[PDB]
Amino acid sequence: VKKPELLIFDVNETLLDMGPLENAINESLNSEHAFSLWFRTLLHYSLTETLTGNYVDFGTIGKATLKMTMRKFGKNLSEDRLDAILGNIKKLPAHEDVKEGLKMLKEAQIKLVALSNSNGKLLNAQLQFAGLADYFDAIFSVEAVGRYKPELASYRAVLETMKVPAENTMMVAANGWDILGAKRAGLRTAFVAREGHAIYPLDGTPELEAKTVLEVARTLL
Amino acid sequence: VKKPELLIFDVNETLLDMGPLENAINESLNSEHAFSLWFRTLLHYSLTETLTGNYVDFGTIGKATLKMTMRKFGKNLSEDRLDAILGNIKKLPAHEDVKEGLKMLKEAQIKLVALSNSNGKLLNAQLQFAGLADYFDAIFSVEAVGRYKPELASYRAVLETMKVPAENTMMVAANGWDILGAKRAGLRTAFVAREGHAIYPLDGTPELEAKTVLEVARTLL
Repeated sequence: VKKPELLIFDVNETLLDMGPLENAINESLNSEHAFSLWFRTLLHYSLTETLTGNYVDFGTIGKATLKMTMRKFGKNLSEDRLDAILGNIKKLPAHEDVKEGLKMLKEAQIKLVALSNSNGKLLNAQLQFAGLADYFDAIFSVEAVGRYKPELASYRAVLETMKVPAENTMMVAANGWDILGAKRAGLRTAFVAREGHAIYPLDGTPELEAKTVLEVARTLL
Repeated sequence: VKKPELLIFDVNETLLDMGPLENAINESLNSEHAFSLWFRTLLHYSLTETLTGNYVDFGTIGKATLKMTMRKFGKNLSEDRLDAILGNIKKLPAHEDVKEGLKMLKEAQIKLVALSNSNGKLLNAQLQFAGLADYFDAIFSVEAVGRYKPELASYRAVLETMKVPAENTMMVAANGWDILGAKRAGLRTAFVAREGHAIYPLDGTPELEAKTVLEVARTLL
């Protein structure tokens, strides 16, 4: 297996453990499925904004979709409490396997960049809290392209900025849709089979599948 | 209020009761939230397909996204089972208020059209079964425009075809994103406040809010 010159990592879920946010939403709305439905609504409306020719920072869409989601569960939380629950987006620790995996990949002289739906400032706060900022040569926000993943221009902007062609770049994501987008932008793909995440069965099969970022690092080395 | 020259109706929720499909899924996966998560996942991947320069018929994405969703509820349904559950999409009855609402509007000499994410064949089958086909002068599928709602091109393709200007056309939809889409394409919006549907808080407020299609028809007349 040929080594990629450049690795692009999804941040939310792929690298960051959503637990603190997932638990805060699930227990405030009194359901294990509350977080899943909200996040999928957030991702849906993020793609709605892009297809309607508009951009809204991820945090803002998050708050709007959380207000919509809380009503389906019969709850009506105060704005103080919504802000407190969302605040957990900035306090997501790294998955236990990521730091070893990244250390291994950076040591093998592979360029490591992040590409997140989070706006520039949120992405910085997220990676500083988890202590992952120093592993990456560059951190790309969709603010820095105007359009949410998995729009093809998001991946291609990272390629042309890092001066690495598509065929020498591998996308690392825990999201079927992020695999699908990268794959259609010409990139190699590594799916991180984190709990409660599936491969998109309609031509969304990645080049590699592994259970942790460490496992992805090992398979490439 | 001004009487619109053209009314565009969302089909899958605004007119058709999802009951049979919602109950088939929630039973099979053993959760009252399984339908919500799956359908949101279906819509998410539909916009993912459009943003990655591809089209897949609505039925196919529904099956793929159901295989993804069932795993997240710890079930493993057989293909026979999946096809039986998904078969319900063709057997959705109209909401009680619809036929009376549509008749009232048709008598007022207002051009009525449907715009659905369902492919042409499926959309024809759905409206025949619900006995709603004869109420519409034309039925637009996203197949007949290449791109899923709420992409602005989908609504404008209806305006130009029906020879009606954007300001004389009103979109009727139970979906916050379908209101947002139509609003930003320059159309008038009527939100049908069906159970478990919210308005998108970020500039997604419609011109009219009513509870049934019948209530919409009464408000316009």
